[PDB]
Amino acid sequence: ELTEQGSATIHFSTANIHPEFRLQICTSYVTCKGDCHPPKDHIVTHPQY
Amino acid sequence: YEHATTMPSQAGISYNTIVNRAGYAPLPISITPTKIKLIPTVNLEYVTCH
Repeated sequence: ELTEQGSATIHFSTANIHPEFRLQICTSYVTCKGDCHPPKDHIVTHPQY
Repeated sequence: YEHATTMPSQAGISYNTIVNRAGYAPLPISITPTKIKLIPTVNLEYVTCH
């Protein structure tokens, strides 16, 4: 959902330690970057998305 | 998660530390020694009186 002005949160799954991608929205192409960290669980009960 | 620290043996003084995971909220830890007892293993030899 999109409003006139504000902030929107998007949940994403990445395998990159240093992710940098081009998030495409209605028309814009935002460049998103950051840093990720290893998770707690050594073993989980679902396949990797 | 395995954390290790070294708290000085001083009763009545708190020891505050923090556990920082790579991408998780910090975890505060506090240890407050109210009393530290050193009890030697004593065996009776004999008893003396007047």
